[PDB]
Amino acid sequence: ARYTGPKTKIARKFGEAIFGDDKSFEKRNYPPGQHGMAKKRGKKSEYAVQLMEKQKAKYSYGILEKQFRNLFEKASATKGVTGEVLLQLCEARLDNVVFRMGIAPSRRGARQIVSHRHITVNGEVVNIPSYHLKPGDKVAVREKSKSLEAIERSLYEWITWNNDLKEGTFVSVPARLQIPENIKEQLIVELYNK
Amino acid sequence: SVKIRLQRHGKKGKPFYWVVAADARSKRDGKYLEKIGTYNPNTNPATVELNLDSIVKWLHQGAQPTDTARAILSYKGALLKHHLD
Amino acid sequence: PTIQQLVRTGRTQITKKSKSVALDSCPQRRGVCTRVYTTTPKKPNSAMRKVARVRLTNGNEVNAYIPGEGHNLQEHSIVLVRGGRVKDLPGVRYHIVRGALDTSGVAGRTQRRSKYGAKRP
Amino acid sequence: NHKSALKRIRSNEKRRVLNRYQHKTTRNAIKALRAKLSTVISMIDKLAKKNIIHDNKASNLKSKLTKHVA
RNA sequence: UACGAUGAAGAGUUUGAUCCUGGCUCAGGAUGAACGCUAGCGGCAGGCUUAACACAUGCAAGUCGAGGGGUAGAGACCGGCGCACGGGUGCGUAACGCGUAUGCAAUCUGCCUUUCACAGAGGGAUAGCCCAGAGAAAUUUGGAUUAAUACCUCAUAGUAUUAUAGAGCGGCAUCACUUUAUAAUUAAAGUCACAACGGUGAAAGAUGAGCAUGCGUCCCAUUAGCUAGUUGGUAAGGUAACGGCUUACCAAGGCCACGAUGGGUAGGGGUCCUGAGAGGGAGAUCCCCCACACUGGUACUGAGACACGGACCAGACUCCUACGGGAGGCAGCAGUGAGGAAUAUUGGUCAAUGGACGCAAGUCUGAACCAGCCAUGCCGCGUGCAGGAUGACGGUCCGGAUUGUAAACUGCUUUUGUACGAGAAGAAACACUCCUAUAUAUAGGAGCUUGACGGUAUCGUAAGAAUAAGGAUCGGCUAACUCCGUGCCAGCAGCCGCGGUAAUACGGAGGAUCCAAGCGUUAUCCGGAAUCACUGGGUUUAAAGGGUCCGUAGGCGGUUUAGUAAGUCAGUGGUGAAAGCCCAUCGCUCAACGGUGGAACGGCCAUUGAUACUGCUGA
Repeated sequence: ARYTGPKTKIARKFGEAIFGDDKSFEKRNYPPGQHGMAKKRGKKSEYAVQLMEKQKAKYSYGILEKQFRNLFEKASATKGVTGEVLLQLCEARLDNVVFRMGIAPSRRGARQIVSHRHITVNGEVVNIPSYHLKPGDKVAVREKSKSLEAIERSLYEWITWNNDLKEGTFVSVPARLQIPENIKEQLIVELYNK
Repeated sequence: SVKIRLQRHGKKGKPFYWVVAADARSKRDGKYLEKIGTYNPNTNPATVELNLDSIVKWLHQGAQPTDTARAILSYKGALLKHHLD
Repeated sequence: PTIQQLVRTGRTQITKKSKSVALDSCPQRRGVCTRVYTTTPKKPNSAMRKVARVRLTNGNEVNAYIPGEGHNLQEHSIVLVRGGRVKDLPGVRYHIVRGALDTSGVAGRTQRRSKYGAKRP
Repeated sequence: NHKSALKRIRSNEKRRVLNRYQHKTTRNAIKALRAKLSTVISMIDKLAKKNIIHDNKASNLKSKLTKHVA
């Protein structure tokens, strides 16, 4: 399933615009609710800190707790940095790459364009948002819905995107020092090892 | 009579057979003697992985192939090689 | 202690006696009630808790506690015991599922509807 | 019962009468024989041929017979 | 400043307050799960854990006319093969039953493969049919009788068997393999002609089936003696085969504290869950071994059974009866009654694979492949995406804040749902007519060929955000707070514990948190529990030194030196099935799933080395 709800609320309950720094991030930036607008609780537990740091990443991309735990224990099979490979495989998702390529300016629109047979991956059309893009994939756009109204309206360090043929040539898997995200993976690892 | 037959081991809808020599009094996909080859009729060429080093050995020891077994061992060899005395 | 003593007689592992024993290790058990009455807690609580003497299908006489408010529970009714003791009534070590075969649910309940067997309004 | 089931109870009787005949005919001889020794060996070998007496056991009997007649 | 190892969290609660020991509970994972609330699909997997309780009805093992007489117009019978496979259950069994490693010089082996020697003459019967019956039926009794690849005589045949007599080789004791004479004894089958299929004997191989052995095989010592064919031997009967397996005789032996015997429970393993690991808990589904077929016993046929859908006898149930007598066994598939908290269609097809029969065509196959039901579990998707003001309405404060870009409204997409049009793979073959070579063995190519699923998967076309979100929690543990009503009442509760009239703990409303087609409770397990501690605890005062010595079995061993190499270490060969977990890589649009490879299987047997440490022998 998906969230399918207010995104400004999710941005306010975390204090960080993860769906685009735009309207409503200011103008009562404090968390929502009749008791969040007032002086919140001062003492915040480390469990609350770790849980919210996990939920920030779980909400930014649109992953459920089940799939997030599956991906975490999948990435934990790598002998390297567990949080690093976790974030790498979370960024390697198809909808995330489509969102980073400029199309679908939000991930909520990425996981509505990728789930409509509007985008192709290495030839055959792949309409699975959770598709794991391995380094060295070729993402194109279906010629039927190539000249749409929203695609051209909406149109990184590792994505080589070409606007003439809707290219993007996903290669050179990025690292934590390159992926811009305000999340701490060590806290997520400690929470899942709790 | 030890026979050379096929064991189904694929998934529902897409079969995948093991060409294996086994006794006739055993279940289809259960006990066997020695795996010989492999048959995949999921592509147009109908891929096979026959082992002519043991196929002719079992045929000399007294194996008895079935219709599909002797049709797979036909266009992969070891039959025109088992005939040569 | 000594390795020779351990080789002779090793460490004795206990069996970890269970909690709910008179239900034959089943999640729920059907039963028929014989006496529905009210009892008092120990201390310092003060109430009138509703309990029923239930005879399970395996020939076991237990005391079950009726949760919530509103029920029929006549002198003979088919109930479904599930388990879970209470720290107020000495002897009552089981609970009755609300919403079972013959027992009633609850009316006017809107918060905890999965429990107490209440339909969605 | 089956059609094949109501054929073995009928054929095995015709087999068993002959088997019992040929078995007792030589059992009485090997009993009241303990020289006409070269007359029960033929019957023992015929039983072994008919698979009644298991040529292994038949040879056991043949060896045990001509060992005390000496 | 390298190597490998990707791995280890706590909290509440005894007291006015502190520390320590110590018990209880919670935070996590999992399931043949059940119950309550809720509910849109697809792929795959699973589905009587209880009464091995009783079964109505349908199907589940038949085939060969190229063995025979061949009848009506096929059926039935003799004969060959199969029915000992496949399928189901876990009653019983504490044991060579099972796992593991070997041995058989104490073994057998239909069908299958490869060689050698042959398939010569004869005869009497009897099925089926005919003539009469005795019986309600089941079923059965007389007469004469025609065939066989049915049966039975003689001759023939050995690297066949037995006995006597010579030998060689070779041991691991009993003795083993081969060869030579002599004597005795044991076979056949033909389908009118060809093709094609057959038959007998001997040897070898493969496969299958047995016996024995070393090791590991639950609890109770509030079970200390057990065994009388029992222990060993001498001769017979035997079984495929050694053997007290059985009998006759002689002796009194054999097991037992390193647990006999007795009682309770239980099919065993590969494996599944959990755990950092060592360990702990179970033995569904997949595979291997064992036991059973209403409860018990016995034997025949057969290579193979003491036989699920074969026979006989006895017992308890159900049915028929003319009262004399008879027929039965869903622990096979689908189903019924009962029991239970709880587990499904009286479905389709042999189209693929396997099995039986047949030269083949072909027949049967509730094995098997599909389909229906159950959110039971795993995986994936959706219930829209962008812009848009602080709008009504609610809860709250004394006009403000809250739900809130949330809404109304403005543009876009149909994944999914409906309608229409196209549309698969799973199918490789078998059998018959054509030329080639060699030899009756193999090989190529041709088309009318061969789909239950199924017009199923999949693709395209046209309206339309339309066809789709709920459950738990909010005092601490633990993520989330305000008001109204009740006033120790109603009630809540995993622990501390809350409610006696200003309840963040009860019921309702608003808001908030988590999960999500699922959410909670219960029941059974592992972790936390270092809370049975080898890893990894203690005994002055928290539970814990025997009242004290002697001493049996047992446990431990001062220094040096010589020998062996039992423990220990290293190498090699065999094995440690497949499946399953992990790693890597490919195909289902990803995943689940499937294919391939490696690692692992910590173990065991044989052999070759090292001798530092332990054991043995000597000084």
